[PDB]
Amino acid sequence: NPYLFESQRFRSRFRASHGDFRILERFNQRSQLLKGIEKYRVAILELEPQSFVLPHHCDGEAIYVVVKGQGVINIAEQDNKNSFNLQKGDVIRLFAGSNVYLLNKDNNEKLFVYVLAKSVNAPGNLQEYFSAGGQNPESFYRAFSSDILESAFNNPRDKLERLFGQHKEGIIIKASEEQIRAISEHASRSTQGPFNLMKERPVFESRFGQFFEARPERYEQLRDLDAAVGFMNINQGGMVLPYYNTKSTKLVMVIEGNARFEMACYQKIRGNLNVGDVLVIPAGHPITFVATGNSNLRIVGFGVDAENNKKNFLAGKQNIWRNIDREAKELSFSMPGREVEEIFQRQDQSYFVAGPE
Ligand SMILES: O=C(O)c1ccccc1O
Repeated sequence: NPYLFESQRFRSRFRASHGDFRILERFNQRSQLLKGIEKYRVAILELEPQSFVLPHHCDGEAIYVVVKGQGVINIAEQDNKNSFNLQKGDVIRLFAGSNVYLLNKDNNEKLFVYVLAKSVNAPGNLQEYFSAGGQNPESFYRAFSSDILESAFNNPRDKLERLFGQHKEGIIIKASEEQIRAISEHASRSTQGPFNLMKERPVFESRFGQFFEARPERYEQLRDLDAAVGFMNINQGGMVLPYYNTKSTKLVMVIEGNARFEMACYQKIRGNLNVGDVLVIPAGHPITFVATGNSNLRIVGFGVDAENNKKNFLAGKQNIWRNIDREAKELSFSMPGREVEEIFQRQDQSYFVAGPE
């Protein structure tokens, strides 16, 4: 499967000492049929307890989704400052060129952030510009002549030289309570910000699973990217009835449990998905997920071209076939209509059912 990007294809970019930040492969290079998502790049940013990513800004519109833990983020713009703290499931939209720094304010729990970002300069070409740092990573402030910086900051080429250079530790370093308590107090708000993935009722739900989806049609933050952050919660031993998306290519990744998937291309692409593995579900392709293991099945994913995207189910009480009449069913499968109608209808459940034990 060219759609299957295992967790091992996440390329850790910078020398990150405490935790690390990993960029997944370009979707188009592995097999040039994933070119609708060629401008899109997915990443996974990982923060150990009491860590801290140096303030930077990416060229490209981003979307942070918190998968594990909690922490504090700070978005800095030319004439605007905002400090939010996030829990599990919180989605927040990062705009291009905006400066950002994170921190794991938890002393035992770890910080996992599932990240989406679309290019703006060259299709897929994504770069992080670090205003902080020293030698690791370089600070773009060291790409300017000393007399330029000396004339910009009004400072001799000594204090600036010792400032932007004297810094050894990587992107993610350790923070301390005297720093955190102040940082988290800037974040402490009263009475755009983040929104949890369960801010809504499940778009679809059964006694065996739930599906939450943040949509551009509701959340303004998502209208620019035309992206939807759906979250699919399958219960132990359960499954999603085979369905397909109308126009949205999804970039889905397992965050809890082991998922067994099958999908039509019609080549039958099958596989197993562990936590951290990425699967791409292009638009129109049917697919099903099954919880395989003692654990549950929680699995999150971004969706591009999200506006007006529906889900059409191919089985269950509410599938597309009820909206196809009897005679068309006869011509379709070359059997009596009341006979195939009694095949499609003897599943009383609609979206999530019991997977094969
Ligand atoms: O197929 C989807 O639309 C989807 C969206 C978000 C998470 C998991 C998913 O399968």
